Amino acid sequence: AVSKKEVLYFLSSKDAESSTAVKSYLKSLYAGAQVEATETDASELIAQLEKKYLSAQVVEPGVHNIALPLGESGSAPVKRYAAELFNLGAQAGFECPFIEVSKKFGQETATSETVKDVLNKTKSYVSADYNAALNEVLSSVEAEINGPVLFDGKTEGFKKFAAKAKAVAVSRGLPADTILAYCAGSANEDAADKVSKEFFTWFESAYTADAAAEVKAIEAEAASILDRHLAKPVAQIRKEQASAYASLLKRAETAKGAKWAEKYLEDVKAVQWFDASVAEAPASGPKVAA
Amino acid sequence: ADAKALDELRKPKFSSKYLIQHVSQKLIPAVKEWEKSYQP
Amino acid sequence: LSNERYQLLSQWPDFTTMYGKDFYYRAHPEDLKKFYDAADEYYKLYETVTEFDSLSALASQVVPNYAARRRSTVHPAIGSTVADGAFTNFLLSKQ
Amino acid sequence: KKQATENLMKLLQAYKDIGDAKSEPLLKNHNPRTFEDRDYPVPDFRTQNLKAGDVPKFFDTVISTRASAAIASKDKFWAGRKTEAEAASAKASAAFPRVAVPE
Repeated sequence: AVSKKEVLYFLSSKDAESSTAVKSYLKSLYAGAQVEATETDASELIAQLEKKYLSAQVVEPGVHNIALPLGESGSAPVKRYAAELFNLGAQAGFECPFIEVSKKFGQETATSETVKDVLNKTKSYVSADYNAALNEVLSSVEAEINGPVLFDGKTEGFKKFAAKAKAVAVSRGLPADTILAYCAGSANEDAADKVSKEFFTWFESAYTADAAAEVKAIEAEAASILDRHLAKPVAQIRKEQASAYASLLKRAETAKGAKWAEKYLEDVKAVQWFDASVAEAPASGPKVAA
Repeated sequence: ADAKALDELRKPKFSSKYLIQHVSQKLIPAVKEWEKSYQP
Repeated sequence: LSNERYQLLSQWPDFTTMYGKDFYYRAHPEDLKKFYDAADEYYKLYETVTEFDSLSALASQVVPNYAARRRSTVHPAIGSTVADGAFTNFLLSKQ
Repeated sequence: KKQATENLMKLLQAYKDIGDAKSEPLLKNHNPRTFEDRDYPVPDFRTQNLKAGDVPKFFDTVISTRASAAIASKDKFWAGRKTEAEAASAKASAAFPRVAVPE
């Protein structure tokens, strides 16, 4: 059963095993069961850890339900794949990726006075091809002041760095004037409309190029896994795979009583139903209850 | 036997979801007993 | 992908047209060992490219590393180009 | 590997053309008896100072030297036949039928 904080996370979720846990919970509440009071407890560090591990139970069956657009031509399979992961972010409680990674910046650098310590605590989230181009330009503005460039904004020594880092950001290809004019806004709704149409033209060309770089790495991983496997004789392949299949079954049979190992071996019985339901009618496929 | 369902057949099979649940069922109740008992 | 490799085993020359004994005895005895080894090699390549029941276990070597990259603590759909372009909103604004 | 197999099949065609041009027998050059010199000066055991048990070991090393010199003369034929066919497999046709695989 679910712990009533999982089932609040699975309401806007749309995978199968989470909706049938919701639907049997809503069928219990139709038969007069009391909805248990959700906890007004679990302080700021424990609340961010439950949100970390309940979002990952919405993301994990959702990622396995998104077909990769491997070996497709065009942007719309890559835009479908990116839109399904956007919607998986919203179903799991994430915001927009722009609003969720900039929250990661301002959280990791809450205590930063100099921008060299910004550029070292946001190292995991910024590309090293871009972290280096902001560190080389930093040491030139460090050469003009011969004092550490501050994370102040009011400082004029930062204002000449922010005009040099804007020259770096346009060199990568990303419009730093359009990005800044979106998250700041404007007064009228007509001049803010044209900059949102120009941010979302960058943003869609941004997240497509992250999805397409993810597809081009799965395509390159699968093509090197296959070409290594096609160089084996077929007798080696069948026993390398039967050794890997049997070792991975035994790890789920060593684990007794665990919920994951009970569900692992129950899905092995559901794959063998799929192979057996196809053998009865192969022009029809698997037989669904209809 | 035959003809399972549709909502039984829409489940992704070898996802984690239950290692993530088994970890959070043994990390969240084990860390509430860390902040309630914490002095440096 | 296994089709693109099978399509170039479709273009292999029919070596069994040179199996007769008028090719056995005209040929150098070491260029006939190589010819009979290049025919045994094609059956090694062809019997493994048509092992299509092994492609399902090869797909499970791609899944778990992909699925862990989607369990990002930031977002499932995050990438470098978005997180770089959202650094200039963070850096080129005031503090 | 497809080009190595086309090179081997073009070589094995070049062996068959320059053998059928010379109209030579099939088993002649693979038989090392045909490269044996029967007009060899055939050493006399009566001029080699053999003792009592030494004559059959003299006969074996006159035979095995003459069989090895016929085998090594067969190898010198085929090493010269190879370069005659390696230089005609280069200027060749390579119109071979393909292996029937299902489409």
